[PDB]
Amino acid sequence: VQMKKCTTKEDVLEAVKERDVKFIRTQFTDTLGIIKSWAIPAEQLEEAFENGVMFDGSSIQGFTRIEESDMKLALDPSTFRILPWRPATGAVARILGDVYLPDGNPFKGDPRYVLKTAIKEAEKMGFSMNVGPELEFFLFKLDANGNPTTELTDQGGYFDFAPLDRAQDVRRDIDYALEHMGFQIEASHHEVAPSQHEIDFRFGDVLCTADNVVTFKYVVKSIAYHKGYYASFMPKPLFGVNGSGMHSNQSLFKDGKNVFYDPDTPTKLSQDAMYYIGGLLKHIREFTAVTNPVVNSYKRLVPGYEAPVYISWSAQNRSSLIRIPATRGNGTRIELRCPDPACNPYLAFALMLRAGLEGIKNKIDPGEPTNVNIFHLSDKEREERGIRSLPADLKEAIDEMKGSKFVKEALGEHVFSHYLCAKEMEWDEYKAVVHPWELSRYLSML
Amino acid sequence: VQMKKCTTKEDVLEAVKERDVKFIRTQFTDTLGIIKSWAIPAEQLEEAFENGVMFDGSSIQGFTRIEESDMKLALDPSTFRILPWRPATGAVARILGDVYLPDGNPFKGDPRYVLKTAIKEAEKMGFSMNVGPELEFFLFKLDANGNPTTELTDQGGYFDFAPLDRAQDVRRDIDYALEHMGFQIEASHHEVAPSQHEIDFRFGDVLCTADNVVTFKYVVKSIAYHKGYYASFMPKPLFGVNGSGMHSNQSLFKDGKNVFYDPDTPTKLSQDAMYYIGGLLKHIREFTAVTNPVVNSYKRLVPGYEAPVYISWSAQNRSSLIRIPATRGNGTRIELRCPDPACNPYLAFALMLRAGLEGIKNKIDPGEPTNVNIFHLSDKEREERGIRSLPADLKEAIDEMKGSKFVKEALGEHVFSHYLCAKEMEWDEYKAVVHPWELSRYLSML
Amino acid sequence: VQMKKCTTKEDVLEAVKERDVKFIRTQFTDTLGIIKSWAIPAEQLEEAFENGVMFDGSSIQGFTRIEESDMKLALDPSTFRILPWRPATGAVARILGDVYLPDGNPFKGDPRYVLKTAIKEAEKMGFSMNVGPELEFFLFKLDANGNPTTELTDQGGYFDFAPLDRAQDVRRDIDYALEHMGFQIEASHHEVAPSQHEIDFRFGDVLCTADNVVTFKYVVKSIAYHKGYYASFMPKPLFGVNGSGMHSNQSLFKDGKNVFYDPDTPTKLSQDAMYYIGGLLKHIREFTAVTNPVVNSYKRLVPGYEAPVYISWSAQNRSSLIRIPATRGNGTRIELRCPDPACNPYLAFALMLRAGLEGIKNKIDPGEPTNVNIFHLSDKEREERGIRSLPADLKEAIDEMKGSKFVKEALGEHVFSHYLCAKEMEWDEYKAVVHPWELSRYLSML
Amino acid sequence: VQMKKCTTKEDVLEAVKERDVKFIRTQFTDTLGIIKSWAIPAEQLEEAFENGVMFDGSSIQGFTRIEESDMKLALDPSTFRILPWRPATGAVARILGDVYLPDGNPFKGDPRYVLKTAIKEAEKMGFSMNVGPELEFFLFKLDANGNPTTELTDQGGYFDFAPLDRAQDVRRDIDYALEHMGFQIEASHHEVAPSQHEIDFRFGDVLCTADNVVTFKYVVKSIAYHKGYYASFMPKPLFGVNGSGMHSNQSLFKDGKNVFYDPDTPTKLSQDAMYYIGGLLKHIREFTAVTNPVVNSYKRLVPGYEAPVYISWSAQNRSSLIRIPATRGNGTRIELRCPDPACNPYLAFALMLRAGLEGIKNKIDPGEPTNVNIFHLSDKEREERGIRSLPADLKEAIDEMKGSKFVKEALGEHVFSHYLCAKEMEWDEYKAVVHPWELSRYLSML
Ligand SMILES: O=C(O)CCC(=O)C(=O)O
Ligand SMILES: O=C(O)CCC(=O)C(=O)O
Ligand SMILES: O=C(O)CCC(=O)C(=O)O
Ligand SMILES: O=C(O)CCC(=O)C(=O)O
Repeated sequence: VQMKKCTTKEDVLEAVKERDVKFIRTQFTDTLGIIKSWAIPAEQLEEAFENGVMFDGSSIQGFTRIEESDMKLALDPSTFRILPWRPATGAVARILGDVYLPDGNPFKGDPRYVLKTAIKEAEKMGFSMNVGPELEFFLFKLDANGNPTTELTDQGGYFDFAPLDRAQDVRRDIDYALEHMGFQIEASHHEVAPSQHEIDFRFGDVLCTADNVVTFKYVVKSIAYHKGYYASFMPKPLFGVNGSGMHSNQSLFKDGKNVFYDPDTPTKLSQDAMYYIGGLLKHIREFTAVTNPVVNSYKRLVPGYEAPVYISWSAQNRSSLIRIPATRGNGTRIELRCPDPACNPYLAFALMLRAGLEGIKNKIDPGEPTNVNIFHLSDKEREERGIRSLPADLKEAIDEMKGSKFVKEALGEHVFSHYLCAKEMEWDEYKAVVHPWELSRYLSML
Repeated sequence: VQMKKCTTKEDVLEAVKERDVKFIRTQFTDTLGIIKSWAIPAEQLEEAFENGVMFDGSSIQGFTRIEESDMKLALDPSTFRILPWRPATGAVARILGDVYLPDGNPFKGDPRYVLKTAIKEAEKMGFSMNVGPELEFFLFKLDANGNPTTELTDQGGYFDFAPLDRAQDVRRDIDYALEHMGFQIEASHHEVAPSQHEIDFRFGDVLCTADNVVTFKYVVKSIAYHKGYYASFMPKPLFGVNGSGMHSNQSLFKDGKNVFYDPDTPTKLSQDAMYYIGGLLKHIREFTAVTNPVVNSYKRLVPGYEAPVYISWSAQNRSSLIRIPATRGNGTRIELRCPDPACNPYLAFALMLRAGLEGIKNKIDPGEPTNVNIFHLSDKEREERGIRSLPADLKEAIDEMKGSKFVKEALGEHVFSHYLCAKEMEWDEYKAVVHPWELSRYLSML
Repeated sequence: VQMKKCTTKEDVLEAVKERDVKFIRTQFTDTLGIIKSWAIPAEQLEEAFENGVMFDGSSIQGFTRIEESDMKLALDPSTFRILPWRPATGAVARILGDVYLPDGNPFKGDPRYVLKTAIKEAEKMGFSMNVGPELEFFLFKLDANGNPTTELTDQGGYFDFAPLDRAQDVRRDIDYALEHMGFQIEASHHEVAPSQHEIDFRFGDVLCTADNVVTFKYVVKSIAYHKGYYASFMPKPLFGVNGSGMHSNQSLFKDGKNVFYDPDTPTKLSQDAMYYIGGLLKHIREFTAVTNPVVNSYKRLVPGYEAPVYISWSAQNRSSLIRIPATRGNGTRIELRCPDPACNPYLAFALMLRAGLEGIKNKIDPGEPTNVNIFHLSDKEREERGIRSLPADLKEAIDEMKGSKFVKEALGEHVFSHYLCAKEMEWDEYKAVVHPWELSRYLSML
Repeated sequence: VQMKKCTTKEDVLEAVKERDVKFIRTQFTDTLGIIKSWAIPAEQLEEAFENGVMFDGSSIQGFTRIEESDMKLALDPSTFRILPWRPATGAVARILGDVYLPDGNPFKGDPRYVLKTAIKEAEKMGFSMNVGPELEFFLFKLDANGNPTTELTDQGGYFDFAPLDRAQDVRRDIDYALEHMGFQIEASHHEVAPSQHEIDFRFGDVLCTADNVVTFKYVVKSIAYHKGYYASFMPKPLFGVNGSGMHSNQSLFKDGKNVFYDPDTPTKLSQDAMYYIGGLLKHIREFTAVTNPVVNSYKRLVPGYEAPVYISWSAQNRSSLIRIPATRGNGTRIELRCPDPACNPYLAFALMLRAGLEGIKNKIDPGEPTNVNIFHLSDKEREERGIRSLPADLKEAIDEMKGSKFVKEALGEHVFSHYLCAKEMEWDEYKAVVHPWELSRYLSML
């Protein structure tokens, strides 16, 4: 909206000049998926495009150590975007960058570098990945200090209207801001859980899509904050209601044609689509710790009637792990329903790409589709069907990822080790906490 | 104290007559270790000694189903005891009983029956078990309604005096009450954690010891309640301070001689003592779910510098799972340090007895003792020494117990299945709870 | 009072029988001077007198490690005393003990053992030390929960009467209790600071005197607690008013004669008295960390007009480190004014004894006495007189103690190392704290 | 911005006339680094440029005595700057000045005079100093009366975005104001600690740089105040989070060439750079009391994992005292990381310049660089490498500065004596305070 997407640094400089841009937010994503930002003046942008932007990486989790901590951000001109919630006079813009070592080599601990490596691996087989993510978030009230709470903003449900849904203005302003940041909005609605909302944007290439995921998260948070609300991408902030997931629709392309499409097959799906699904189902347990990164992710991913915890695929069944929407042609896609919006999109999308590529290369059969309600099935029926489960908690997923040579190869040694160390520290802190539930259950019994 | 221990029902009736006993609390222990009590008049005691006391078992957890729920309690006269905190005029007494089916057979789901079966198994090899348990409990404040809290009664530490320890009167009254119930007090002190106390009573035969454990728990709770306090036997009611365990000292006897003693050996320990330790260490993972029954038990049993989570044995080392106090002769005993006071003493003591008997029968070598501080060791050093760990949470211990044929054989099918079902329901409820820790950690990040 | 002091275990057993003693508090002092107590029944006292009382030493600070943590307390019958604030029916008594290793050897980390070693060293030269300590304490209010505060109980001053001093009843009950515990009270009064009081008891042999110091501290604390007050032995609980010290009057005896007395000298002081003063003045900097153990001790020991921070000796001058009261004959004594009631009396008295013995053995001249008000002197005047200062804070005293071979020899390796480690941890925690004084001084200015 | 930097008094008068400037804030820096300001009308500015501005120096700390207290401020036209937060109509401008005695001689107690003396000393050897300081500050809430607090404005961390960082508007307005006051902003971001922010401006000549440091501090404070916040340059306002330092990047120049650069050397550093580092490392202990002036500075400078307390140098290691950024050519610089923003920039920069000049003149070898994480090293490993430590507290640094003839020569007798006297009074007041930490630690124990 009102600003054509720049491709080169010259277009970025012209846009900075003509849109009265004064501050440039040089941005990158850390290992755990948190956006890292610092502001440089627009006068320094020409020097930043040539020499990079130097920063200390020892204060960034998963990055370099304190002994060798100097790092450089190489700005990507195509990611240049003006923030619409910032003032228009002396405008503020963001540029995403790639993290580099001072010797000119890319930082292998950069998640964007991991996604680029997965993209290069796909291109070596002639494949290009398109990802359409569906992010759910909660809008909660802020307290008197403007700090986040879990207080509900409405008691609405799925597709609710009227004053049952009380965030039409917030979703409207989010949609406007996203269109200003180059998003193509498709739909926006109230989700199943109270105060839960989904805003769908158009799919794109996987690198641009992961950039869009981190951008979408911080844009939604900023717009919610300026209206007096808090936007939460916690997987399960509230008990008893629906959690927030990130349904990941993915499609493969080769020579301009959708790889997953085959008009000759009765199901209109190619053998390569089945191989991609088989690789995803084979490897999903090994990087559930990445697609579902936090302890709360497994408060969302509990067996029940909501969470895609059962490893399976189907066409229309929404109780299966993998869903294949009936769209055919260039729109043929595979939806992974396990991940939540707390995951690092670069690492998660890279790992799904690598799992699908491994399935295609090794010709992994996905098995028979599960067309029944797996939630209504019992453990005996699921055991007879061979329907396995995702890791039940963060420790189990850490253990699954630790022994995975596939995840270690796909992520690189730095990302693998630092991610596992951070998750291990998080679980070790969590596992010692005496929760109020235990006091309510045991104190007056024991 | 003041009442000689009755052995026959005639002695019980004489004591009821001469001590003005009006109410008899017929008591038993349920599957999870909770004392179950109801009061009959002393006039009905003569009929209750011949026909038993009939009760409904469908309202007792782990007991019979609602279709066949009539149950009979067969009173054991040796357990007759007058409660000292109850009024002396129209005195109140308790009798423990064995649960029987209406057809005259013992209820196989009775934990006391399980312990008696373990005792019979030991006697078939000529062994008799003596157990000395060391129970820790917390003394918390009561609220305005007299309900339990976790509010500290003092900030004292181990062996603290003065007003640093603020429960000398409560411990004094508990000691008096326990001596009235036939306990032989050995020591009483403030424990390591704030508001934590240990009262040690003399060892005895394992059946009387388990009776003493349940009696001690409810006596401490009653005495604390009448002084305006709450006695908590929760394994870990507070974070950051010491949890409460139940160190289980056990000794075996045959022909009047301590089996674990051997004056000829350099370490003054018989080969049967080593076999008992080997069986305990081999099987302890399979009934950690019994010795540590609740979710909070594994908030106590965390790797660190306090909890005996590492499967090992030693003589003086208190970082080992099994300790051998230097007492020899008839006082030679083996101390298991994993269990907490929330466990069912009948099932726990029966399982330790059966594990030790399996070790003696199969000549299981316990391996080399670990004389170093295992807490100061790293995971690499513990892996090099082969030092295994106890189950990290209740789910892992449930899984370990489920596949154990030893635990299933020792407990019987009814106790095994009902205990596992109750623990599974407990963990399934716990695992879905969104804790305030997750809100504090993730809400303003995600 | 009413109970003649027992000397043998038979006398103790007779006193237990005839005074209805039911609970025995087996007591000892840890490395930092804190009384450690646990209660055994009086029925176990005969066995405890023969085999000792076993306890875990790993939970006691400065004691053994967790790998070899079994310890035995050898009860001292002469220390047997009935606590008067405890009920008379089912009376409670205390017995102090010596800590022994299980192999029958004394524990070298026991402070009582350190004092006994100092006594043996003095006896090898024919000397016996008598110590008269003068303890000051504060009387503060209890809060609603009965926890310590610093709220003043009165605004009185030195030797104040009327309702200016509001603790005549507390001092009266303390005096009664102390007389019941074998103390010979000499005087009791309100001290200089508000809510500050001094109760003087008769001197005695140094081992009995240190026993009396720890006994006095916990007796005063208990009596204050039962009247709704808190007795604080903090060196400096309040700023701007007088701190609490422990003036240590010491006298040496040989062949029944006071060593420090000489009727032929003009000052009526023997050369051995001057040698003792010289040794004390030479070594006092090396164990100031023992006589003044905590950080708050040096908030008392600040240069000013109250604290004896200047290393000097004199006869009547109370601004000197060492004061010689004009009493002569058998009452000739040397008063060390630096220590506070927070010190371990066993270690402190042992170190003063060893410093004086080193002065006598090495013939150390104490120099000229300082008969002027050293507080009114300037730093230049004190520098010309050669008047050195005590360590300014706990860190400086720790550093002085570290390099002292005299203190290491006098305390033994275990006590030296563990005491220094505890003090180092205490100072390392203290030195990082951002105090509210810094916020008041710097926040609005920097 | 919008006002070209004046060089002569004629340019200042023209700017005053054309910008409607009515009030001139004649400003100077006192001995401890606090800006001292008073307002004269712009009509008096022509007379002030000729005769100076008379003021009373007895009310300024570190300045003249009350007997001879008349002082004159000689205005520096190059420092003329219009304050942007003051009204534009009847504009308010500042002029920095040099403090002079009435006899026309410069006041030797003026810190700006000390820096000018250091500059003259450097120019006598042909050197010119360029300093780039990196200042960290905290943004705290104001109370109801607009007084400073320590209440956090956000819980963000290093390089945080979104509403995690809640001070983008404050940083934006600070950047605008600094650009108005002649600063060239380079970067601005949220720092590691919560509510902590860093704004980087371009380096310059050392005199202009120290002027910029004091200007930056009061500009940040004014802008924060007008938005309802408090800007704190306190070294360690909060415990457990990162403190605020002032990393001092310095470069030397001779004949237009960076002295520290040498293309022939393998490390691209001249021998003079090593000499400068050696002089800095040799003398840093002697003026740590200047670079770290307050008691709180050593609550920041504690051994740990954050503070540069270990005397060492390296290239990329951020655990070293001295860092050498990889920039070469004219950008070669040496970063001293010990100082905090509470220091007097004139005295601090003068002392770093003099230490480096002494290193160059005396050919002081800096030793081997320390390329390992010194924070992860133990005291034994640091002692084997000869890695010394900075003074642990303000008293130790005062004692180090007392015996330094280098600091006395570099600062002059007046500044040296008055600075030491002020620091001595500060420490003497601090050392007597009974802190609440001591009450929490000792009151219930002693
Ligand atoms: O309801 C929404 O999703 C926001 C868009 C909209 O329809 C509106 O502006 O009300
Ligand atoms: O302190 C205790 O353990 C209770 C027994 C006792 O010594 C007392 O009565 O005070
Ligand atoms: O005032 C005192 O020290 C207590 C003793 C006394 O004189 C009294 O009982 O009032
Ligand atoms: O965030 C900042 O450092 C302030 C500058 C900026 O980017 C803005 O105006 O938002």
